[PDB]
Amino acid sequence: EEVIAEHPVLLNRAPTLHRLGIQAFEPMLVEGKAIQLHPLVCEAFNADFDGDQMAVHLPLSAEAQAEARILMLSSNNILSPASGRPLAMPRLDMVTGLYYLTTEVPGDTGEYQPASGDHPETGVYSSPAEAIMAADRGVLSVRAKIKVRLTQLRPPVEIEAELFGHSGWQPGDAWMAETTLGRVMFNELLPLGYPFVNKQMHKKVQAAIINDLAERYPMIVVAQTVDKLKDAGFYWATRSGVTVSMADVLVPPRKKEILDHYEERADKVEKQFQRGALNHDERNEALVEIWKEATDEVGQALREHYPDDNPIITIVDSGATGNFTQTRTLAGMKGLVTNPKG
Amino acid sequence: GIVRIGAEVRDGDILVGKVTPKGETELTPEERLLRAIFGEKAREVRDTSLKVPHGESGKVIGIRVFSREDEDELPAGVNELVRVYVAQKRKISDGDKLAGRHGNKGVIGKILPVEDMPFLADGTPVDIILNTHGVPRRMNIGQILETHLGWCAHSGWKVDAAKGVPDWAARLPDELLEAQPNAIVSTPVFDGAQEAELQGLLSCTLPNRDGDVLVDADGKAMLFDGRSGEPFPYPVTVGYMYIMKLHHLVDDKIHARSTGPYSMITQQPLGGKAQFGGQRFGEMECWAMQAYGAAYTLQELLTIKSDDTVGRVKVYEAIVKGENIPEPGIPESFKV
Amino acid sequence: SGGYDTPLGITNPPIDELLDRVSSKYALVIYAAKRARQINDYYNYVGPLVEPGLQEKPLSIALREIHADLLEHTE
Amino acid sequence: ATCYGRSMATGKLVDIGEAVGIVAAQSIGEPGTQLTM
Amino acid sequence: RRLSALGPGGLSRERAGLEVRDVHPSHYGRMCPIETPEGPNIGLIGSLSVYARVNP
Amino acid sequence: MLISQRPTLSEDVLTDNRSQFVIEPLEPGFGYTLGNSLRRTLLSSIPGAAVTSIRIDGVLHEFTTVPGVKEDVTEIILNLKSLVVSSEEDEPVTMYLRKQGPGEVTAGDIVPPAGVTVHNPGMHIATLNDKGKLEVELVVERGRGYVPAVQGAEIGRIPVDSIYSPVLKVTYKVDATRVRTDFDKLILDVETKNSISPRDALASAGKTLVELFGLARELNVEAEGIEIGP
Amino acid sequence: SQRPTLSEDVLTDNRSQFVIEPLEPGFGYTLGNSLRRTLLSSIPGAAVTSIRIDGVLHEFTTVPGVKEDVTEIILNLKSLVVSSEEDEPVTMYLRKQGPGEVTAGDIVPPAGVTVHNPGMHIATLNDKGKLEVELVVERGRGYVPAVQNRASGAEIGRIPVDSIYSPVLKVTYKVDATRRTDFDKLILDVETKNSISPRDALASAGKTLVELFGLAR
Amino acid sequence: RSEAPLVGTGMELRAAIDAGDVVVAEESGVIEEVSADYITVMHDNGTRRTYRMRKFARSNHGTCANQCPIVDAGDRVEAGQVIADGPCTDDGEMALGKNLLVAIMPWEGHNY
Amino acid sequence: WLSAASFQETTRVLTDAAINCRSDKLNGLKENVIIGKLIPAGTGINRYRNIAVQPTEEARAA
RNA sequence: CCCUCGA
Ligand SMILES: [Mg+2]
Repeated sequence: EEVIAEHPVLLNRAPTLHRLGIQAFEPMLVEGKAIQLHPLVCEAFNADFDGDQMAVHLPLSAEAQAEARILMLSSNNILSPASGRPLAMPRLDMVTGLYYLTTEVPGDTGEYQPASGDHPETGVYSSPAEAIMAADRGVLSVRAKIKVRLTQLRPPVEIEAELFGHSGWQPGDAWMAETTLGRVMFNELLPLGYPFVNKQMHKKVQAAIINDLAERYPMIVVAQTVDKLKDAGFYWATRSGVTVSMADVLVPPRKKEILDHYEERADKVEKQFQRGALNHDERNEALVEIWKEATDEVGQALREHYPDDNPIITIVDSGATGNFTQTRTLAGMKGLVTNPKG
Repeated sequence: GIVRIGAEVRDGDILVGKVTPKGETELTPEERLLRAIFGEKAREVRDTSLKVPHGESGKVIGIRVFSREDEDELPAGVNELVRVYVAQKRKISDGDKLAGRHGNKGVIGKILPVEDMPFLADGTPVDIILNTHGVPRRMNIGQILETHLGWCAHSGWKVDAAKGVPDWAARLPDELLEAQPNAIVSTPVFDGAQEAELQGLLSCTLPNRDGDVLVDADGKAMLFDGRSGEPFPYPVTVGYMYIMKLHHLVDDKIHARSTGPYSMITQQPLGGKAQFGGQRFGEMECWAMQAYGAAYTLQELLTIKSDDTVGRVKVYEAIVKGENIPEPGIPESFKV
Repeated sequence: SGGYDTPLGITNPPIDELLDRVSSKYALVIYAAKRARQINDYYNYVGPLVEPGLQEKPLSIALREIHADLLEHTE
Repeated sequence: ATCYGRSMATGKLVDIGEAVGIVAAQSIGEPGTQLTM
Repeated sequence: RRLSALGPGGLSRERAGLEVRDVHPSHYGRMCPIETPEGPNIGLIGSLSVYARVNP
Repeated sequence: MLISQRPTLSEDVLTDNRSQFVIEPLEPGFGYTLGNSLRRTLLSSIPGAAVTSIRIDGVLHEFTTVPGVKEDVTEIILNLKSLVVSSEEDEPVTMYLRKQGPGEVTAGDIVPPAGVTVHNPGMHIATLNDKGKLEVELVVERGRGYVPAVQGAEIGRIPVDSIYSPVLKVTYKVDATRVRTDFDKLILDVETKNSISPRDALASAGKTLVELFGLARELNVEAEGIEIGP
Repeated sequence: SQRPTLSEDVLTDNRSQFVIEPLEPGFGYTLGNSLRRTLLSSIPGAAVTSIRIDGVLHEFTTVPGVKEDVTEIILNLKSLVVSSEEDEPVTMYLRKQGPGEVTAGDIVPPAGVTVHNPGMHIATLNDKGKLEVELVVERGRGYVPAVQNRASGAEIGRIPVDSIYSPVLKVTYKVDATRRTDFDKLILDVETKNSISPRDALASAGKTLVELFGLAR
Repeated sequence: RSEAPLVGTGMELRAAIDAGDVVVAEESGVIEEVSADYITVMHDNGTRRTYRMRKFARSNHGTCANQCPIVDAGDRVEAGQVIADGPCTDDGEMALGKNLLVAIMPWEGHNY
Repeated sequence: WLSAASFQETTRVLTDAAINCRSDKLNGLKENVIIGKLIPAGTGINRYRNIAVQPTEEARAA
């Protein structure tokens, strides 16, 4: 542990498709026989954990060690050298964490509801610490819309212009935000003095925030930010409730009627074929048009039937992982299949 | 000179002592001094014993030896042959490969204490945690369906069948109308348990020893976070799944070399764990190193870490003596 | 430098403040590595110029030196 | 440097020694496996 | 139970096109369309189907 | 069986009312067995005084508006909740705040009845314009943790949220260091009020927890893991 | 504020529930879990360290006339539950000639150490089978894998064995939350392995927890 | 220790038997003797038959081929019955893994 | 010719290079890679390779 | 080099 300290090592994963396929790290001695690989560098290596292996190289000379620390260190290589955009961004579980943390739920526990009659509004909190204590009891939901007095978070450009000077603000200046406690915590992950983002953190929105940080803040700032985002995304993905069961794979209710309709059309086309009116290639062409359309309608009637909080829908629509034609083949229908000839 | 049956052996332990005739010119000056002083008239030899390879350990299960003195079929010039058999009891570990039957492979990220695992309402800690994000896009919900059936068979069921047998159970089930705990059932491919029948069994699941139904009619369950104690806020699918230990284990795969054998033709490190080889820093790797502009790392990798036969020794010597690493020489493979 | 989390290990001193002291990352590599060679030769030829850690590698000392502007360079 | 622009990896203007040919070849090749018919 | 496409008298690996590796409609009930390697031997190594038998 | 004694406890004081405590090295797993427990004892189990309800004369019909004050009613409640108070009475106590004229009202601007104290007297509560006047009644009680609005027919009595707990925010993290790289290291980040230092908060929590687990030890005093140094 | 009380409730000879009330709201789960995590991990016990079998020099072999190989015998010896007060290595012996079952009851323990499940199956012997075993028992806690023969000074005959010291079997809890004076009632449920009683294990967990929480005080 | 799957198909058993690593009775009889080392069945013929057990043999790939008797002395066995389990068999069926209690959920990124 | 022969069509390139008595200036990076010299890129450029490092008189005093 | 396998 004495000699290992601060001596960087290079990690490589083949195939090295670009220079970020080799990155330097500081080694922590670990128990066991496996290399532990920070989850945010996977994208760069195209590494998953289904059995991938990686190579370790020890720089010896002062020059090689310095090139490792300076040129090749992982946190100095956050941005893709091909597109100039960041790559060490929250990817799947992290996404579902943050998307769950920053979504606003109408009617959730402890929601702000304005003063009606003799009753006060019962949704306002003197500090985020008070909202934390509320959520310790079963009183406040992390995703419930509330009002909080914020002190250490910069207000939105519009709120800050209204209630202060255009750039006038300080860590002391308090203000009133109608947000969720989750979005308070998210923004507390971002750097001090970044305009408060009151949005559900779809992957695209997180990409926007991190692109802006990389454009306007030093590298180390983006690196510490995405580390904090990682921590929160994992902790909240665990508690997000995204699981799979045969129950959550809802089937489209109109599926029989839709498919019978397009079979009616296909029977018309085949009766038209035997009559001699359609060439064989034209028969297959009309059949493929019909069945593309039926598959599309089945996919639609599926999307119309899924509640927006189903774990399959959530996982796809947050941008965490997957796409919707996968959901359509899972529940719904596979559709048309290719030939050995294509 | 053979290791004794039943010995525990670690890295580098002699398994069979052997010596090879060496020749006086190949004695080191220290070996020559020692042999002269103490009047060792024994033939000069070098140690060519069979040792235990790096990272291997176990119990000597059996020794088998064939001799030329005895009438034993041996290849030409071969005098004595001996096989030591070593047995290791490998536990499951971080880095081992597991998989179900539905292409659902992973390596083990962490083995948690029993108290850290999420556990059911009766204290039963779950055995394995499979990430949700991995299932839907690989199109293998067989693994989920199995899980459901795995739970049912583990708990046992009894369909009502009072006031008639239900509709979902009408088609197939017959003597599958009930099952004792840890029952053994078969889902033949393309003729197995239908979806409705599967959902039906999830209702009539028998309880545990306290009359508690731990898994609801969706296949989900309330789990407590063993780390904090607070319950996880949402019902998690739990059940029983057949998991296999795939023959891709860390013990076989971990490998590291500071320094070792070299190929006689090229003077570059040998290849492969078995030969105590060095990793191949290939062409695309050198492109990566060039694109960084990491010139000295690239040179050092390509001269003193493989090919420079004097710089190798002078570099190990420098590191051992605590001084700066010297300047590379010429790669032997260029002269080749 | 204001409000920033104090970096840990290799990521300290931060590379932006170090790149303020040199023209390009390559210049900094050579700067620090040549200073580090000097430091390690000293233990067997000036320096170290800052308080060395308990058991600090000479390159870490050289980097902290470059951060505190305790040495000069030309190209 | 000025004609090339910023180094995409660093965000700042490209440093005087950069081997941008290899970075260019790598940037073009890396997604090549995505190109289908 | 394997059926291998390479070997002396068979076809060579440099001549292993893509169409010899496809699932062929005549494989039904004879060569399993699922069990085959993912890497360079895909479609060159199959395994006999459960009820299949080789004739004289 | 045999015992290990090494765990120690150190403190880095970030601000006068915020400290980080490290407990290390703990035998593996114990960082989490006393991470969450210490935290919830710190939050909900330390007794403290806070406001339960206020009455503001001058406006009882239309809530969330006050004449002659630039501050909303909701903002006045948000301020009065952040008023740090300590009291010795086992019964509710009443304070009164009255100040007129254009100016700025603060926390010391209130007259504390006997026994109770106002620890943040320079805390801004409201600003008054010309012809401005404030007369408002505050109820202080003893309690623990955080209880929401606890609600009669007395026209004009606004119940508030009671931040009884002297401590404000607590987080914890478990890291790894050992003799073995897997023993647990607990790190508690505790930020309190002006009533007590983080030190005293941690000590009172340790006291309540020692009593609580002594309840269990009492079943049959017997063999368990011991230390040499405390 | 009423002082909290802990009241036991026996279910079987090796299972007890433990009601603790009143507790602060939201606090029951954490308290029960601190107890569960201590019970599962840190309750002292005794177990077998190593064994020595007559004609065998290593694990991977058979004894004549016995049905189970030595690996299967050791696996059966994993289920063995035992107590010891000697806190220093002590030896049990097992001599038996077939035909017949060798159960744990056939083990001859020294004074101070006790075999608790005599019915447990160890091996099956026939006409030609004779089993002659020595079993070292020590006192420890947790799960300690087989101690290597080079760590101890052990000679080639000794077969080290994985040691499951923990005498507690299964621990759970539930809280009843009353929610204006709100409170939490905690209900711990502890089942042991006949080596000790739920009450004794919980007392041990409480001692460990008291001595560890006295640190902040 | 091998453990057949709670959930299987009809194929496990018939794949173990035909694979050959399982010891099967050539003819009906009674188990005259059983040891870890071998198994003797006395046919109704009057003839005996003894199957020696492969004990901790090394496979071509380094896995342990260890046959284990599953019959008891006095037992009646018919021709075609499995007498001893092989490396990945349990009572005659192919048992390649274990039945594990699984939870489907993210857990703090350790299963990321 | 070294760069060409190591890339592709080695026999042809080498026959021609022989006929033409080609002399490789050894200035490309790949060529420098092959022989073991610091590549003319990044830290291997003379601008950076030959930096002179010494403390300041002020810091050398204290 | 080839064979079978791994990402
Ligand atoms: Mg992979």
